[PDB]
Amino acid sequence: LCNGNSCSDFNGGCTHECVQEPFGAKCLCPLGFLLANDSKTCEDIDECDILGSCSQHCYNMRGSFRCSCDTGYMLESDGRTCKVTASESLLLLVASQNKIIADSVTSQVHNIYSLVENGSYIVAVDFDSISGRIFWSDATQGKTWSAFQNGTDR
Ligand SMILES: *[C@@H]1O[C@H](CO)[C@@H](O)[C@H](O)[C@H]1NC(C)=O
Repeated sequence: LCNGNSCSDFNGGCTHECVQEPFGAKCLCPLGFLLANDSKTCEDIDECDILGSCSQHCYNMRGSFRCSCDTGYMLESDGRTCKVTASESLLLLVASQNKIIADSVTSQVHNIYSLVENGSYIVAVDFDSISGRIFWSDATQGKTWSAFQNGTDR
């Protein structure tokens, strides 16, 4: 009808299998392929270009996309997500007006405990992986305090 029906006429000059539609040359494209302006020739979709394709390094492929992970990260079953190889929980330390508030949600516990409470006004927080220590700074005290993750050796 509308189109020249070239799909039926001659594969309709469609890169992918032509799909003769009553209007004419419709053609098609497999997953991960997009029709061009002629809507007959298929292109390659760069899934890596799309944000959130995978948690880590991405490799565009024909109609699909390969992804990698960090040495400390494990690729999930879906192949589009990386998860930490180490089983240790994440200690989401958050400073407070006079204390340090840390959350351990391992095994959906939501362990919210105040690691340090004898503080004037703590602003910055950081940790050392090698020594397993926690560094934080107090504005009013004007000092940089250090302690272990067990809240000791302050
Ligand atoms: C805290 O952890 C460190 C590293 O394991 C250890 O050396 C230190 O003795 C611990 N302190 C307490 C009292 O938990």
